[PDB]
Amino acid sequence: DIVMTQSPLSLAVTPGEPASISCRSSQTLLHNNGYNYFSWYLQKPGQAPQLLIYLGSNRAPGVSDRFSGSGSGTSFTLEISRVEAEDVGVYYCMQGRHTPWTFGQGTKVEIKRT
Amino acid sequence: DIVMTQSPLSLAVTPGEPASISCRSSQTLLHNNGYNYFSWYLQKPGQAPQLLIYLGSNRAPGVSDRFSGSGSGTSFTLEISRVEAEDVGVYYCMQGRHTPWTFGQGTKVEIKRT
Amino acid sequence: DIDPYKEFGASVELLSFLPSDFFPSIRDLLDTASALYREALESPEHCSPHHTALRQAILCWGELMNLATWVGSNLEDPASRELVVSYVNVNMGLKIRQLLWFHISCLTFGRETVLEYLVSFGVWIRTPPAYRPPNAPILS
Amino acid sequence: IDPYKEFGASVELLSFLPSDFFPSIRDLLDTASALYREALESPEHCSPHHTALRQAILCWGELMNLATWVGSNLEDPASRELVVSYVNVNMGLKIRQLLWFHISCLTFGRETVLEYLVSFGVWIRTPPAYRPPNAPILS
Amino acid sequence: DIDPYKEFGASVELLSFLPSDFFPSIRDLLDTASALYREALESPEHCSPHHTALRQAILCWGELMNLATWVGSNLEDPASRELVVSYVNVNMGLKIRQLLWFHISCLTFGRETVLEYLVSFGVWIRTPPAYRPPNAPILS
Amino acid sequence: IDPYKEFGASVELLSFLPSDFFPSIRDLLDTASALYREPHHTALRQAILCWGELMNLATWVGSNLEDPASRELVVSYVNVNMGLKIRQLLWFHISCLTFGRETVLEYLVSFGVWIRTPPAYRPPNAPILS
Amino acid sequence: QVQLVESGGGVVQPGRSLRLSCAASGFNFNKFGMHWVRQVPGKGLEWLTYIWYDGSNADYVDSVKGRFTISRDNSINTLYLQMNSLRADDTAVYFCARGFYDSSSLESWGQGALVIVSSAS
Amino acid sequence: QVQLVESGGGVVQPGRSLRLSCAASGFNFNKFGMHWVRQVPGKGLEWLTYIWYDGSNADYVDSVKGRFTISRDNSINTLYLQMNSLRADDTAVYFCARGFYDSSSLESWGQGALVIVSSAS
Repeated sequence: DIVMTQSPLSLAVTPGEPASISCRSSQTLLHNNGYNYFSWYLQKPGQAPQLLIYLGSNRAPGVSDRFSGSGSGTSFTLEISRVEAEDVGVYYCMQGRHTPWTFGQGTKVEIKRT
Repeated sequence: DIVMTQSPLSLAVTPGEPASISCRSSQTLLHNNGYNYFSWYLQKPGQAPQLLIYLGSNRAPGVSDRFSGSGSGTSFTLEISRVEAEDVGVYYCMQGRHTPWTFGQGTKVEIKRT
Repeated sequence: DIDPYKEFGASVELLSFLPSDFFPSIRDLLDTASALYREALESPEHCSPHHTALRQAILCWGELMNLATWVGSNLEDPASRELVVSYVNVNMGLKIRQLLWFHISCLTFGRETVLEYLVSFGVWIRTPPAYRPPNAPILS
Repeated sequence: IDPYKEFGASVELLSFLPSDFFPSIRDLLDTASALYREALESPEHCSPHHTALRQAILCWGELMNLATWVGSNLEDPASRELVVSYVNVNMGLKIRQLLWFHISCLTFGRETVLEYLVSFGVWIRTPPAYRPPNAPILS
Repeated sequence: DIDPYKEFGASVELLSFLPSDFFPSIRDLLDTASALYREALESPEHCSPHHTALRQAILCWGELMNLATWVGSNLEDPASRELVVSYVNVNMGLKIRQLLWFHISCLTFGRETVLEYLVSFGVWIRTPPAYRPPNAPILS
Repeated sequence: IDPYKEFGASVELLSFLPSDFFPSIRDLLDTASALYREPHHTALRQAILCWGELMNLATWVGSNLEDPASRELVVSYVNVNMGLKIRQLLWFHISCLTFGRETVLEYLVSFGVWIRTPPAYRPPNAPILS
Repeated sequence: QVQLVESGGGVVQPGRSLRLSCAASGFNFNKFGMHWVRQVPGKGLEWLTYIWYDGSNADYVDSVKGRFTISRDNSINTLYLQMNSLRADDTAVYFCARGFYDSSSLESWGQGALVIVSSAS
Repeated sequence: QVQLVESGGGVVQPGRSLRLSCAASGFNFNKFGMHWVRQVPGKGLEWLTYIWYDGSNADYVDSVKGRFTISRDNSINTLYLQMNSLRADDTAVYFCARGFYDSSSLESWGQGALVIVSSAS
């Protein structure tokens, strides 16, 4: 039912510089508990997906501080202060306000060629 | 500052017989706590030193009962009831009344030859 | 160590002489209170501290029911919600239920009559089935 | 139905009071303990107001045990924070209100406390634009 | 397991009500007492209960500073010496500090004033600052 | 300065008794509570608290101070030398409650004559309060 | 950390039906929910269905609505996903996961297994 | 039982200065003192210096007075002994120990390390 959206589709980062990615959702995610049900996932070729941010603005256990995010309502952004060589992958955002669950379109990162 | 003294320099013991060694110090070791600061050490070739008697008249933890000593003031004596084959070594006495700390001259034991 | 008794001539030790399951369930006690006391309860009155107590019990129960309905509305997770509802319904009730029973029986039969019933239940509980009479002691 | 009013004061009087006014639940409990340990746990039956404080202390003891239980179970950390905050903040507010009202009644005159609530109700109403600073203190 | 203040009307919890750091220093108090009544503390007088309590109390401080001096002379190891002297001085001194202030209050300003001031200071501290009177309750 | 003056007693007079004469602390304590749990009475209240606070210091010392050597220095001091004054004080105060003060002082004075008398001339009897 | 291992994956002839195995251990199965995740090559993740601890309720997406079913056997703590009326668009690797951050996002993800349909061998 | 391991020992060219490493673990370094023991072959033990837990105070023997220094870093619980103006009479094996029988005699002794000075290699 919910239409998901992501942007930009691609973003090549010269390691050591910050970057931001934006994911947008149609319907509001502010429940009556003051919380927002939004997710940040990390996926690696040949590996199972891993968690990035939980509950909208809380870091998942064991995740390095290099990744941070914030936002509320229908707008959110994923920010990485310093890009490391192991950060290459395709990122996803998900919705869990109302069933059925819907996923985004994806965002893959790489190194800007010379 | 303190002059230390030991005697006899050597003592060969037929094993299974008692023996006594005497260490003497110039200045009195009776502090106002009723205790005397004097030590008994054991040293083995190729090994680190080990404790024999602590606080003048108290046995160090784990030390066998075969070694005993007593005395007070400026006179003390180390007594071994039964000599075992593993008792060969060089023995030392030390002072800890006033800084700086001073050591003795040593006493090495062996088996009386035939 | 503030006990909810000792003001009427009873102690939690005396109350802990009857089976937990043997006391009635809340709905009946609430309905009987609403039956006749409703006219007097709302009206302002003095003395009979059971009058103030009852109100405190009712307010606590209302507060607990409000929490239950709020938990029902929110807390999407299904499994935990059923666990919390069961707990609030089953475990916590016993205290309020005992309070209601004590106060309703005082207001309806005098303090002394209640005390005699409390002390008499000792005979019933101690007695084993062979010695125990078939008849169980009932309020009069 | 209305806990207050048994002594001449309606819920609407206390509703006007902001949250900041009532002290924390902890200072009030220790206050009552240290100040009335002898009177609260006494055999003589009199001074009807002790009934409210002797009933409220047990009522909050219930909530504390519930918080401990919520803490032990509910493996999800997220739900524990929600439930604990609710019990500690929202349910507690009523206990704060009742404890303050009854303590003030005990230490001070009735007509005096009631006069304090009616005056404050009038002082808060009207904007902050035109009213002498500070808030009328009970003295 | 007894409270010294029970007979006089105070209780340990009442004193615990006030913040710990509020109580004055030790040497200052002692000097205040000596300057106040050298005769009273030295002259033998019948009754004078708080004076008899003060006499008994001062011995605790005297004995504790004698054990501090003893630790100073003996106990060569620096590590234990600092810990023992620090506890002898700061940690245990709170009860003595409280006892001296409580007694001195009764002698100079009366027991009724100190008793009423004890609760009032707690009342003033516990509530929010903005809604309390400016300043703090003066002793007398 | 000295507890004993207010009660018509001298620290020197009280010292005239020999050290071994005073009993131990544990025994004196029991009768105090059992028979007199209920002006002098306060002094006992203070002394019991003093002993309790020392015993509390002892256990705190036992728990920390991991070095075995240092424990005895303080433990023996507090349990032997520090408590002699407590042993003296409890007996002195209890005697006032149990027996009369007039008999007590006469008892105290005669003991001085008893110690002065040579051992050769010491009578076969032991002076008891009765 | 919980470890989940799947089984039963492989090639299946067209027109038939296949069942996949996903077992879990090291945590309280009766106290948490389970979810199914799918990935055909070339696209991203897609949610399919989920079941609650009791199992009385269930939900489905419109793509496979009425043709897939999920059930659990709490006696052995094993998940089950039944596939019928398979199509060429269903060729994908399947993952079963668990979510416990207040019932919103999946936390531990299994290794997954691929399912392939075709006529050649 | 505490175990102490030294490091940094070896041969040093004449005229230079060397620093030895003695680290400890398994007990409260901040609550106990440390000592240095030396043994040239042919003679017995000789006391050199010691430092208190705080480190404010220190002592030295007349043989090496003013030429050796000792310091401790409580952050990592490691001992340090600095050697300057080395002579031919300083060729010996060095031991670091700890004493806790009421601050008198050393209790646990490390394995030690030998220091040798000479021109040949």
